[PDB]
Amino acid sequence: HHSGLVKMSHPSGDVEACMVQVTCGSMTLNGLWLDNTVWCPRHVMCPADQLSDPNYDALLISMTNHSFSVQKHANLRVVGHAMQGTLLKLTVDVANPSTPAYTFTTVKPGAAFSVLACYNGRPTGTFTVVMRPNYTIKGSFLCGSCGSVGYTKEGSVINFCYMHQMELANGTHTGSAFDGTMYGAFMDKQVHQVQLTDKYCSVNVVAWLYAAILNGCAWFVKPNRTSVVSFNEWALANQFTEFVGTQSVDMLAVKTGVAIEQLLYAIQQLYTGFQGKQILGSTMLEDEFTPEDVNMQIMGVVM
Amino acid sequence: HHSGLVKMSHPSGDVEACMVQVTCGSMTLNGLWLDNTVWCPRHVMCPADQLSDPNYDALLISMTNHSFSVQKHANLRVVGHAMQGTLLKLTVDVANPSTPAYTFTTVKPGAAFSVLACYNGRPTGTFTVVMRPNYTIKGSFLCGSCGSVGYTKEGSVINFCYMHQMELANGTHTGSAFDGTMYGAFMDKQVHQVQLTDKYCSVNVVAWLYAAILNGCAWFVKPNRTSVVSFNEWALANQFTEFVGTQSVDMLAVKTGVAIEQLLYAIQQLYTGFQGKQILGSTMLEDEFTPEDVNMQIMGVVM
Ligand SMILES: *[C@@H](O)[C@H](C[C@@H]1CCNC1=O)NC(=O)[C@H](CC(C)C)NC(=O)OC[C@H]1C[C@@H]1C1CCC(F)(F)CC1
Ligand SMILES: *[C@@H](O)[C@H](C[C@@H]1CCNC1=O)NC(=O)[C@H](CC(C)C)NC(=O)OC[C@H]1C[C@@H]1C1CCC(F)(F)CC1
Repeated sequence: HHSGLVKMSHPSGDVEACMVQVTCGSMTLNGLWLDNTVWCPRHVMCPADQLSDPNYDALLISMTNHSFSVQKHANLRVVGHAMQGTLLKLTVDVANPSTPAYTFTTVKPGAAFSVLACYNGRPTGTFTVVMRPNYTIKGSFLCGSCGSVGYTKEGSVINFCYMHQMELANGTHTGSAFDGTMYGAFMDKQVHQVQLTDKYCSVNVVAWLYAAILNGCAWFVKPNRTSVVSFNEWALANQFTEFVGTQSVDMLAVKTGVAIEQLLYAIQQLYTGFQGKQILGSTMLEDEFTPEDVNMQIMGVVM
Repeated sequence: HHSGLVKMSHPSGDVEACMVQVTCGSMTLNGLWLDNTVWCPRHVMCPADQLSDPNYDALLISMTNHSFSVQKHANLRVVGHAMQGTLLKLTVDVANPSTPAYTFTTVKPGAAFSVLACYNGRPTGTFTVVMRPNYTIKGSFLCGSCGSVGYTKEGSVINFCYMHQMELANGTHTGSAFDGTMYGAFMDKQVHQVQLTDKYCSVNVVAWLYAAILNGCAWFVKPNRTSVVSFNEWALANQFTEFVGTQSVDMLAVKTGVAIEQLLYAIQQLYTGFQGKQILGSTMLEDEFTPEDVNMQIMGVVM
């Protein structure tokens, strides 16, 4: 009756030890301290009368090293400063003694990551989200949360993928990769911005339907099959992502004995209606769990 | 369109530094190391041929101090051992140098807490759950997760409320308070056990309907009111908890200008059907968010 699925985040201790507070006299937000570097959103340089159309190149030239105040909850003297896209790269006199093994990587639509929400450099909560097909996330962020970071963990290595920047008109959120790009077409300017349509993440729905089978729920499984190619043509007219299978999904097909194409056909039928039935206690398709989530939490398999 | 509500856990770093591995030669599970004490489930003493009907008093007498192996990922020499209800209280030679300020407290149905899931003493994930009215939680726990701990945080103080013990036939979970009692009527014996009916947590549904209003969603609000007394009589015949208002809920009534009794009436009407409409993207009543969750994540208010 219970799927055994929860929104599961990584333990956050490693990342908590990397969070600092950064201020410029106007805004206060959070930075990520690794080795001798502190990363933070560049709109820390903005006075609040210019958040709608800043000239960041000019604001940056106007700063010097002691323009930036970096504190831990210590004071970290800034000895170098630079701008990469929508992030600042501050250089500090002290190497973080608790720097974890880490990489920077970009997360793809449908993938889950863990977020450490911070205010004034103080971590206050953790949660997990999936990158939506329109490069937003359905987060929980208030004023002062910018600089909060998202990350995945492979083994002992932390793969930082997100630095929080802003909220959109519809309540969702977006931010930067650590190459300084914003996800999607977004700009770090407090103005109305076009928003791309969101879509169902077809791979994650398939994962969820497998999770239902692994919990004894399979009324929706019929011998009928939709091929991947046919499903993807259907997908395009129904605001579903195109499906791309993975080894993680294949393992789920092996364990249950149910082929991907059976579940692609089931999504097509379920999209038009659950006929009053429930799947894992839901009457709507669920796309916030990944194949890796289902393999890990139900089957006991990382990879 | 997006509620700004996520399942939000506490940052887990403080508790990660307290987790150890405990073994007796049969089972390996997790313990919680605070000052000179290590807490762990008592069925670490069981050989796997006796998990269905152990004699814990006799197993305990049969143990000595070096029967228990406690390791951190160190070795902590056990110098004392005792049993409190369904937990063991091991005394070790070394005080945990990172013991947080803490209390032990019991969590009540409807209240949310954070869980650190651990295997072999290694923290592997964090998530948050509400204690169901039948004293289970809808967790994510596999073999070797016993000893994983649940906790709330008031200020800097960690209020430990849960040590994981077992899974039930229906996929939900339960465990001990740190006074050694199991929640509800449950026993730490691997046998079939009666399960109490679960119910909607009426206070948390009200919280959720307030969260909808705070996000511009209020079609369900009518001038009609159901008094608390009348709602609670209704509650008893419909598998809802009886409603008990709090200051947290009152603040939500103040902010929105919508009285509790309007929402009690709305639950009664919504219970019988959403008439095809959605609330915060859901066609079912939602009871996994507390008034404190809505105050914190949407309104910015702790208390
Ligand atoms: C961190 O500094 C801060 C986090 C935001 C604040 C509230 N929730 C969050 O996630 N970031 C900002 O305040 C940024 C700063 C810019 C220079 C990038 N701005 C916003 O997030 O603005 C809030 C948008 C929802 C407001 C609004 C924007 C104009 C509009 F389009 F017309 C209507 C929507
Ligand atoms: C930690 O040691 C372990 C965590 C469990 C394992 C799987 N998921 C979890 O949360 N705890 C146990 O294995 C306990 C040990 C007892 C001495 C308390 N036992 C169980 O959790 O048993 C699993 C129950 C689901 C099994 C079953 C029980 C008999 C039944 F009722 F007939 C049918 C249901």
